[PDB]
Amino acid sequence: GKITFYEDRGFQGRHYECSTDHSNLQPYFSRCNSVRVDSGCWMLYEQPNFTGCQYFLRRGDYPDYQQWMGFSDSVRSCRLIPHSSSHRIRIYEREDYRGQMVEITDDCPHLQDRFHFSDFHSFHVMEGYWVLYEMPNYRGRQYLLRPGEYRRYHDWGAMNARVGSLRRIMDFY
Repeated sequence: GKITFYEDRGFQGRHYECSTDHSNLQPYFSRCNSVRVDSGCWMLYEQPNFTGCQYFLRRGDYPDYQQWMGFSDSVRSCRLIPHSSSHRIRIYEREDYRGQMVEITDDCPHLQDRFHFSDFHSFHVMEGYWVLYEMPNYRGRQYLLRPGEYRRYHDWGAMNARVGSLRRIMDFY
C-alpha cells in the first residue's frame, strides 16, 4: 500500500508518502486536506493511536477531506488494511451476541430494510475486514471492524449504538 497526505486541498502544500501503519502522523504534517491513495485500502484516524473519527479510503484521488466523509482536516494515525480473500460476519439484535442473528458474506447498504429483525447491537467478525457505517448507503460515521468480537458499540469505537450499513473492505480496479 501507498498513500500520500497533503496539508492543503487539491494536492498542495507539505506532503507525506506512507506505506505502513502509523500511530502518530503529527511529525510529518499538522493537517490533511487532500490525499492520493496509490494502492491499498486504508483506515485513517483523526487522533493518534488509532482513536477518534475513522475514515475508509481506497485507491484514488481525494481533493478535499469531504470526499472521505471527513469531519475535519484532522488525520493523525492510519492503518493499511490487509488483504481479505473472504468476508463473514454475524450480526446480532442485542448486545453480547443476544437476540436474533444473521450471518452474511456480502455487503449490506441498509441493515434495517434487509433482515428479519430491526435492531443491531453486536457483531462477530469471523473472516475479513469491514467498515460499519452509522447511516444507510455507507454514510456518516465510520468504524473499522477487524476479525474478532464486538459485544457492544464501545468495542467498535462508537459513542453510541447508531448503525445503518456494512461494507466488506476490498480494493478497486
